[PDB]
Amino acid sequence: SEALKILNNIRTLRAQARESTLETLEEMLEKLEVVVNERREEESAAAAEVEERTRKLQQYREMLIADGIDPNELLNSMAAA
Amino acid sequence: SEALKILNNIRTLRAQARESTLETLEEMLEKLEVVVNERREEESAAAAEVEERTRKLQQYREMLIADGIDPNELLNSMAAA
Repeated sequence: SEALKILNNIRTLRAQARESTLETLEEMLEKLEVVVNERREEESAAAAEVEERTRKLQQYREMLIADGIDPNELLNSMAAA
Repeated sequence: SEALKILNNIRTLRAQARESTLETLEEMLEKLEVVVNERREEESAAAAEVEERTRKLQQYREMLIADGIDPNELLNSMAAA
């Protein structure tokens, strides 16, 4: 990328910044800023969606062994019926 | 059976029955009827304890499904960790 290239670098920015009135920058930040969250969303969203799943395993791992249940055999018991 | 095989037929029972005094008879039913409970328990046992095991394979199918879970993969999941 050619744009992002520069928007990662302060001194380079400050420069290309002098170019435009606050009005722009300020407004156009707001813009960036949302995009960001827009991601911070998907990210934090699929975070729960996942971990949550595997937490179930821990508990099942437990509730199976807690009801004594052996792993292998029993899994099939519910895999064929 | 040589023995019991006959005691299946009232007629015939009624028969080798005339022979003894209810005194005894009375008393030997006592005997038997207990013996049957001797079993009644053992049996009434394993059933419960078996319908018990299988019963959770109800609550689990119902929980897997109820937590939107494909058995297949998820079986192996807890198997490795």
